[PDB]
Amino acid sequence: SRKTYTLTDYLKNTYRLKLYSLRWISDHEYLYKQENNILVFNAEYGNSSVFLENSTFDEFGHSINDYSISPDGQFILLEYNYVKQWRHSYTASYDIYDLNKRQLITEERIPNNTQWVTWSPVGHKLAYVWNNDIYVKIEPNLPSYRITWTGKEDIIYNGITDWVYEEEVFSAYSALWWSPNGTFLAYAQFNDTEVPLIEYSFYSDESLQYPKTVRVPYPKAGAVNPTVKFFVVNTDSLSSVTNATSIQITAPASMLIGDHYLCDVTWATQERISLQWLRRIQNYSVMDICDYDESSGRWNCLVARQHIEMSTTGWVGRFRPSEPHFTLDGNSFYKIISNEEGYRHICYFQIDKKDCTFITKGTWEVIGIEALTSDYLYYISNEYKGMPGGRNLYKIQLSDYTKVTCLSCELNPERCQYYSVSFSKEAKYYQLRCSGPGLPLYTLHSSVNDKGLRVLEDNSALDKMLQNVQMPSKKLDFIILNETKFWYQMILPPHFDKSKKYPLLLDVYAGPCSQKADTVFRLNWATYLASTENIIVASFDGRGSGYQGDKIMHAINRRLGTFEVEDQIEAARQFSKMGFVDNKRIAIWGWSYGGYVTSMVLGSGSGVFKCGIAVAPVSRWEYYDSVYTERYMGLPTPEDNLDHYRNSTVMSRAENFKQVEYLLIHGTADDNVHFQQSAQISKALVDVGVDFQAMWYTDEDHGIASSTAHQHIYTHMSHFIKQCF
Amino acid sequence: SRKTYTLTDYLKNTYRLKLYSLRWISDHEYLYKQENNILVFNAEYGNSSVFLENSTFDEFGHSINDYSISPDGQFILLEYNYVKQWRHSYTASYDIYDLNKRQLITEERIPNNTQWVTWSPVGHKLAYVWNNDIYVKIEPNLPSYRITWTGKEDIIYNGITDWVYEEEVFSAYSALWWSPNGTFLAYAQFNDTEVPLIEYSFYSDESLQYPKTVRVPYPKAGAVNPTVKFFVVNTDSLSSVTNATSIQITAPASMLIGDHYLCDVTWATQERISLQWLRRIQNYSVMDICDYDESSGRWNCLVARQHIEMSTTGWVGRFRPSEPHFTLDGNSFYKIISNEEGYRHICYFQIDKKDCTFITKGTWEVIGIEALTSDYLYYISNEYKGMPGGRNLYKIQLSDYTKVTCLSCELNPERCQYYSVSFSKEAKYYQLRCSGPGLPLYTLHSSVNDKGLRVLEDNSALDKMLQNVQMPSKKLDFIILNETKFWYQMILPPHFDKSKKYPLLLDVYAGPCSQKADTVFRLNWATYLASTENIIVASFDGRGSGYQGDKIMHAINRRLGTFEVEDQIEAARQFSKMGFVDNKRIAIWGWSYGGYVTSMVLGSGSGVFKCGIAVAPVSRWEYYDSVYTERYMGLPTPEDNLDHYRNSTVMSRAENFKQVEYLLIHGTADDNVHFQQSAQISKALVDVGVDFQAMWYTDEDHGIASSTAHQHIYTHMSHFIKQCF
Amino acid sequence: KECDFTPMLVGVPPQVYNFKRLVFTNCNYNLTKLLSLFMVNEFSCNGISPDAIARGCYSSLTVDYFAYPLSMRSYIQPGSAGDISLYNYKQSFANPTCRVLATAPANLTLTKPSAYGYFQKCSRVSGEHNSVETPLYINPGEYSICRSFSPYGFSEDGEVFRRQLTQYEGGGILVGVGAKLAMTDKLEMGFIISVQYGTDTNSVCPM
Ligand SMILES: *[C@@H]1O[C@H](CO)[C@@H](O[C@@H]2O[C@H](CO)[C@@H](O[C@@H]3O[C@H](CO)[C@@H](O)[C@H](O[C@H]4O[C@H](CO)[C@@H](O)[C@H](O)[C@@H]4O[C@H]4O[C@H](CO)[C@@H](O)[C@H](O)[C@@H]4O)[C@@H]3O)[C@H](O)[C@H]2NC(C)=O)[C@H](O)[C@H]1NC(C)=O
Ligand SMILES: *[C@@H]1O[C@H](CO[C@@H]2O[C@@H](C)[C@@H](O)[C@@H](O)[C@@H]2O)[C@@H](O[C@@H]2O[C@H](CO)[C@@H](O)[C@H](O)[C@H]2NC(C)=O)[C@H](O)[C@H]1NC(C)=O
Ligand SMILES: *[C@@H]1O[C@H](CO)[C@@H](O[C@@H]2O[C@H](CO)[C@@H](O)[C@H](O)[C@H]2NC(C)=O)[C@H](O)[C@H]1NC(C)=O
Ligand SMILES: *[C@@H]1O[C@H](CO)[C@@H](O[C@@H]2O[C@H](CO)[C@@H](O)[C@H](O)[C@H]2NC(C)=O)[C@H](O)[C@H]1NC(C)=O
Ligand SMILES: *[C@@H]1O[C@H](CO)[C@@H](O[C@@H]2O[C@H](CO)[C@@H](O)[C@H](O)[C@H]2NC(C)=O)[C@H](O)[C@H]1NC(C)=O
Ligand SMILES: *[C@@H]1O[C@H](CO)[C@@H](O[C@@H]2O[C@H](CO)[C@@H](O)[C@H](O)[C@H]2NC(C)=O)[C@H](O)[C@H]1NC(C)=O
Ligand SMILES: *[C@@H]1O[C@H](CO)[C@@H](O)[C@H](O)[C@H]1NC(C)=O
Ligand SMILES: *[C@@H]1O[C@H](CO)[C@@H](O)[C@H](O)[C@H]1NC(C)=O
Ligand SMILES: *[C@@H]1O[C@H](CO)[C@@H](O)[C@H](O)[C@H]1NC(C)=O
Ligand SMILES: *[C@@H]1O[C@H](CO)[C@@H](O)[C@H](O)[C@H]1NC(C)=O
Ligand SMILES: *[C@@H]1O[C@H](CO)[C@@H](O)[C@H](O)[C@H]1NC(C)=O
Ligand SMILES: *[C@@H]1O[C@H](CO)[C@@H](O)[C@H](O)[C@H]1NC(C)=O
Ligand SMILES: *[C@@H]1O[C@H](CO)[C@@H](O)[C@H](O)[C@H]1NC(C)=O
Ligand SMILES: *[C@@H]1O[C@H](CO)[C@@H](O)[C@H](O)[C@H]1NC(C)=O
Ligand SMILES: *[C@@H]1O[C@H](CO)[C@@H](O)[C@H](O)[C@H]1NC(C)=O
Ligand SMILES: *[C@@H]1O[C@H](CO)[C@@H](O)[C@H](O)[C@H]1NC(C)=O
Repeated sequence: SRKTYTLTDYLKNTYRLKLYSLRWISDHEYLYKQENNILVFNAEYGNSSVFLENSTFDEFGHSINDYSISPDGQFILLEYNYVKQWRHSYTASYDIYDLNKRQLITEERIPNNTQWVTWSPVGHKLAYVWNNDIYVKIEPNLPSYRITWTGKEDIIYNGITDWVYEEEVFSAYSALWWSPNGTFLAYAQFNDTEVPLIEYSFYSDESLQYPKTVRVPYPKAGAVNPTVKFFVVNTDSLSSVTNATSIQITAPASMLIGDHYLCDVTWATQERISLQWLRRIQNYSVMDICDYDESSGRWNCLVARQHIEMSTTGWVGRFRPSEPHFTLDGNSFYKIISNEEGYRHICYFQIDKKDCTFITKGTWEVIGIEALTSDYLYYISNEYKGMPGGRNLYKIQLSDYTKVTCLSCELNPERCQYYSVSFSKEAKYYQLRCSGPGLPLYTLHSSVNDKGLRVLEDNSALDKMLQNVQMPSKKLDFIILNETKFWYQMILPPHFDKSKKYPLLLDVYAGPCSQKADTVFRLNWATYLASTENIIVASFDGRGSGYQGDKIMHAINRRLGTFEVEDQIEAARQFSKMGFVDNKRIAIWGWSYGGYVTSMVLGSGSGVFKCGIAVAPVSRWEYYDSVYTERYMGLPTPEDNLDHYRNSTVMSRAENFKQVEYLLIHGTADDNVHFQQSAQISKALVDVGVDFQAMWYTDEDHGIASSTAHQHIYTHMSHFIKQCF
Repeated sequence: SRKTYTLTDYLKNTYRLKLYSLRWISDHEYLYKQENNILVFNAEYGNSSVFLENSTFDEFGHSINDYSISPDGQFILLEYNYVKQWRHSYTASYDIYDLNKRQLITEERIPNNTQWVTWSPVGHKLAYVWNNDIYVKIEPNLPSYRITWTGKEDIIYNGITDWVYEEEVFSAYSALWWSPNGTFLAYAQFNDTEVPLIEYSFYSDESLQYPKTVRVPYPKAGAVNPTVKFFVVNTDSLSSVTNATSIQITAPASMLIGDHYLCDVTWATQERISLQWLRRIQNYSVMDICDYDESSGRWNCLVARQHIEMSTTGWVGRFRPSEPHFTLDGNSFYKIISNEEGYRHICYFQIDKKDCTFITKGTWEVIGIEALTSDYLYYISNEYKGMPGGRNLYKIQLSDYTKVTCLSCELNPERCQYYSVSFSKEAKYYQLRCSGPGLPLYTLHSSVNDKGLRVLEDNSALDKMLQNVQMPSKKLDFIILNETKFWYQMILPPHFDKSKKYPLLLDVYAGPCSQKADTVFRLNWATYLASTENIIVASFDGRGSGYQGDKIMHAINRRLGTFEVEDQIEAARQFSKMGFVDNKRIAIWGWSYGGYVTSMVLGSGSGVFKCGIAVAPVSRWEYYDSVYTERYMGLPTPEDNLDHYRNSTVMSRAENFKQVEYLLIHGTADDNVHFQQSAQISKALVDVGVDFQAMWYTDEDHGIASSTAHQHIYTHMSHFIKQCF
Repeated sequence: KECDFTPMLVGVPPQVYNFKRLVFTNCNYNLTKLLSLFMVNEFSCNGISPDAIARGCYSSLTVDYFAYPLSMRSYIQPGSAGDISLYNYKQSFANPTCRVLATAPANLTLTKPSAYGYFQKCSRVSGEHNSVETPLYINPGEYSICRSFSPYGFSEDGEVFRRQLTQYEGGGILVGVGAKLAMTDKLEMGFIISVQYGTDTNSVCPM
């Protein structure tokens, strides 16, 4: 009778979720931005004041994209002329504004086309990267100093990462690390001389007569990989008369026999650093702790401080080895590792000894470590009610490990089950974020007695609007296979009835260490399908999924494309046994790795599914990058796992596609999963004679995030499902 | 009931048309291939003999693609290892077999990867091109001689054409011309030093890991064109001790003041040659006649022997200036030239005088000149019954121009209205080929008294097969617009009744100097649609069509996309008023240029059409080659025709596509109409928010001629038409 | 007196169409040493005996020199129709003259140029649609209009040049094409000596 969630509501963003983003600038105060005004809030009382007014922004003369404020509070950094590159990279222009004298600096400006810029932890020092070289400015007024002289385009990188390190190792563009009190600067250098190149065409605007080719250094499986070095420089001894000096730290002898990576960099104290190295065969890692010698001005790394992490059933860590959390004095640290039973918990180390002592145990996992004080440790786990999809905050006393307290278990049981936290400088105040089964909620608390101060956001405006709209519901449950529990989720249409029959659509990602069944509130394409078209949307977590144990996670080691494909089919059969699912109308779709699973399921010959959609899929594992593929599959070489590379190809199953419908979508300027992979799928289907549908998007990347392209793809997909059902 | 023509029959070639291909080797003998044997026939009596048996072929050990025989009948040339490059280009290996002493020559073999080989008109000389250089062999068993030393890949071409000359000017890959008795050899040279390059991607099978990039020199509208030179060499003075000497012939001074092309080369006598030149603005041409001086060894070209051809309404020639036909003494020639009324006829020239004298006149055009004898001249025209779609053979007496006789008009008034001819060496015998309304027929005739000797092929086998299959009929008629007649054709379903209503499909090319209404018998996709699906398929010739006069042909000069588009729309309105067409089901589709017209018709907003298909379309005239585009449009500059370049794009009509259904098909590796053009259409439609369908084919050229892709594309289009209706 | 023939043997020689002219008046000459210095492949005199011109008093003695290949000997003749006479250089028979074709022994102060060269064609274009095409022919003992461009030589054979003519010159567009020949082992030169002499004004006398 009333209105429902329509496709226009999803595409035009009629109903909005409103957030609360804050930046801690001290132990007591944080920053906020409201009506384009920056305000300073006192955490204890809620009093506020104006830090910067919007009238000053108007007189600058440009459009400001983002800002940064120095730790001391004397200068502000402005960013404009934003040009995007890859996922975490960009190019912009910067200006510096002085708050004390209320004016703009016009001497020794930061040059255009800058790649990165950062402040020091204390003071007002600057370090930026321009033309693949590093510069340091002690004062914003004074000229800059040059540190590196060997930068080159697409060959040598200083202070910034290449493709594989930005996408698969660091998940960031920066390769600069400041000392805790601003004395030293550490950076890494990458060399891409022998790495092959990938070429694709870019068409650009209508006025361009000749298309241009883009060349990117990209290593595929079994190719040549870049090399890495590490340097440390001292910024208090810089002089303009002579060039600066850098000291190199060498990898341990156990990693110099062959290829290796650099995983993590962390500062322990003012004169102590820690580095982690990983072999090309990603089941062996070594952590090194290094010190500074005043007599010689050199960094020494001795054998007795090294620690070794290895795995016999798979790879090290979830994606990469975890980071350590050092104490104030720097003689011990905490870290997350896997125990004998296969569950990840926190263990306590000493820099000299080899063994370490666990402090947590049980049939659950610890997601991360958030804060460390002199008496308590804060972490996030999924212990509560034995639900892997939940998240909660706990604290543990360092003197006695038996005393564990939950801080977010019982604040609001029916509304909130998924949590995140943000702490202050010395962990006196913290902010809790609840995505939750219900509406998001934001609150502020004090750590002295765990007392709730006030409420920052409740999303009361959205609740009033949604009372007039018919909305779906969410159900979370599990099934048992081989005496093992596997979890699933379902989105159900309004006024659900057990007697009636509904069509079913299956959403799959099924990547290693992934979770699709959780307790998060979302408004997306699935909401449209259930609310208006009365379609059930379901997801399933099977073998290869994470946050449940190493036995489940490591089941697909060296055997990608075998067990996760079969698990999805078995779940569909179980769903069909329930009374309310129609056997004739079942479909499947996915993105990226999900497209790979969707293609193999349709070509399996099971006869359970009818139609499917694949968006930017992977077809052959030799077309993907080395770091991701070799982690789970090994080298593509005859003496080590070459047969399985050939048996896991989508093109080998083209004949079975005659029994199902198929839709294929891919963007031409895609840089993560290249357009080559979809081109080879279509050629195989044409050779055998299968009828299918295809679609290409010009000058679109992996996400297809352009405003016009986003609306087009979802309208096209909606029509395909309606005719299939 | 009886069976009907099906899609499987068209794809698998169930019903075949038989041919009779012969090669004249003397004035009364020719060669034929029966059961992989070469036979010799005498035209006077019909006797037969064996020239080469199939056992010899099997002894070689390789698959032989084609054969050539020397004029003296002593050697045979064998070809294998065939690799195709462009429409008229390829590469292969060759061997020479001696017929008199019956063995294979194993000394001084022709190198692998040879580009072009040709025999001399008299004798057994050879000339071949390898690595862009010219070689000559006096005898098959002797070493070769080198003539050129400047050949280099993708820059300098000697003896062969580049992309633009091969596709748009010469329609051939060869650039070597022999003298009538083998004394001289003439060739052309091109540099492409400043011509831009076009780049696209090639994927090349599953085993390849990195895609390949293809670079081809390709001049677009307003870019830089190549340059041409002409040389003549003497083959009777070659020696091993010294390098050869080549004499250059320079273009006339009226052509050296700017850019120009070379369009025709012809030999007049043993020591006389004729060349034709064309300006970049293709409405001015010059013909030169040059002789040989024995005293100096040079070539002299006289100003008094030059002839000028101009056009005021448009360009010169149909596609390029026509070729001369010299007499025996070389002091006069015949040529086809448009007259004062705009109709093409024959002049008679004297090499020293400027004026013509026309020997034919009327409201019809002469198609071509076939043979010339000291008493009579033979040609093909469309005078009979005033039908522009017909062809017939005529003979004219040189002494008195009043006596004209038709040789194929009343041979069989039905079943044959379209003819072609092939003469012998001295024009003593000829073969007539009919592809008229009825099944093809081949006959042999004499020239002394014009009596039919025998029937070579009658396709009696196919007639019996088609007797039990329902087949469509064809109608040819005309309509009147603005007191002018325009011709059309219709394919009609079996048992046609004027009372009923049928859907209509319009097939469009509508290019300059093109004809889609004629009397030719075909078995194609249109036969399937009428026989099985009961659909009328129609074609219409409007303004811009050829073989009717310069008034109709030149109406689209400097205005492309204006008059030919509106003509197609008006034809559909006229078809609707006849009475047997359903107004609600009308569609249109086209190829190449037809795709351009189809897209412009759909975007006009007339509302007459419902759905349409465009395969490999042209989007913007600035993306296409210079020689073709500048012939009808001019340069793209503000001083000359730039406004109409911008107003004739498909991307400016994207908003009107919301009222129709659209299908877009293109090939990835297309070198003629690049994938860029279809990529820009998709981007424009996505920007305005229009829903459509698309399909790409991997590693397919302009024609999409691979067996697997040929069957796929015609199955996909059939589903689209059936769903639309 | 004491007229010097040193510039003839000093520096790089010029091309055929850019010939340099030296006039001698009231001076003593030594033709024997010049002829003996060069290896004379051909020595011909028209209207005067070779010994008479060597030991005969004259009024004005004019010598024009240029670099010319030995192979193309037949083109520089009193009767010829080659490209050398039509455009590049045409001999004059107004007064008796001698033509000398010799080779430098390479022991002198001569610098071998890059290559020989001459003009294949030189013409003028005008009309309604640039279609008149009137050729230009050089008068004897004169200069070619095409010589302004490419004064020293051609980079490659078959070069094409264009220039716009003024009202005084005649109007239209001038077009010309040049040729190139490879250099021989030793330098080859051509000398033309002509005298305009009066009986009572024989200022120049042999030494
Ligand atoms: C296919 O096309 C390409 C490109 O169009 C051709 O390559 C071009 O070749 C020409 C050769 O003429 C070349 O032009 C010369 O380039 C030289 C580079 O340094 C220039 O120095 C030179 O100028 C001199 O020569 C002119 C002609 O002689 C003179 O008129 C001019 O004043 C200059 O004079 C110098 O030389 C004389 C001696 O001759 C000396 O006394 C003077 O003091 C002075 O020093 C020409 O401009 C182009 O640059 C080339 N184009 C390029 C490389 O892009 C190619 O040749 C074509 N294919 C074939 C087979 O020919
Ligand atoms: C025949 O010519 C070749 C090539 O020389 C080039 O082309 C000629 C037409 C002319 O224009 C020459 O000036 C060009 O240089 C000669 O091969 C060259 O020989 C020289 C000397 O031995 C050597 O330095 C080069 O490297 C050679 N070039 C190549 C490409 O090999 C050949 O010697 C000539 N034949 C005779 C008999 O002289
Ligand atoms: C917000 O208000 C509180 C109390 O009104 C301020 O705290 C006082 O600050 C003044 C000067 O900063 C001190 O002299 C007082 O001793 C403070 N009193 C208390 C109880 O803390 C606070 O500074 C204000 N903050 C802002 C940002 O305006
Ligand atoms: C710092 O190092 C750079 C390069 O290592 C020095 O720059 C070089 O100086 C020498 C001597 O003048 C030049 O020959 C090089 O060409 C310079 N290289 C570059 C890349 O510019 C620079 O001189 C050093 N600074 C000081 C103070 O010595
Ligand atoms: C053509 O058919 C005739 C059969 O009569 C033969 O041709 C004869 O050839 C010989 C040899 O040159 C001549 O002397 C005869 O005069 C020819 N006969 C006639 C009637 O012209 C022969 O069998 C056949 N030849 C070929 C090449 O097929
Ligand atoms: C060939 O085409 C050109 C381009 O249209 C013609 O040049 C034009 O000629 C007319 C007549 O004098 C002038 O009014 C225009 O200004 C010219 N256009 C340009 C761009 O110069 C040329 O006349 C045509 N040739 C012939 C023989 O008609
Ligand atoms: C600028 O700040 C003032 C301060 O409250 C506010 O009232 C005003 O709305 C702001 N302007 C804009 C455009 O938001
Ligand atoms: C950045 O480019 C602008 C545009 O030319 C220029 O005005 C400005 O000075 C540049 N910035 C620097 C630091 O040179
Ligand atoms: C920063 O740390 C270094 C390392 O001990 C120390 O020497 C220096 O004095 C510190 N700076 C300040 C301002 O305390
Ligand atoms: C990068 O590597 C190449 C060889 O792979 C080496 O020659 C080069 O010196 C390296 N770059 C630097 C800055 O050392
Ligand atoms: C795992 O590490 C061990 C110890 O370094 C090594 O022997 C083994 O080969 C590694 N796994 C694989 C699959 O190579
Ligand atoms: C259960 O075990 C059987 C046989 O051991 C196996 O085929 C199947 O894949 C297993 N299923 C799961 C979910 O582990
Ligand atoms: C070879 O020629 C003979 C003689 O006519 C014929 O019978 C046979 O069929 C031919 N075979 C092939 C494979 O061409
Ligand atoms: C062509 O290639 C084959 C195979 O490599 C070789 O045997 C033959 O000699 C080649 N042809 C010539 C003329 O060298
Ligand atoms: C071929 O033509 C040339 C050119 O006139 C002539 O000299 C020669 O005699 C003719 N015949 C032969 C056999 O070369
Ligand atoms: C006939 O003339 C009218 C009047 O301008 C015009 O609109 C129409 O396009 C013409 N049709 C044809 C076929 O020439």
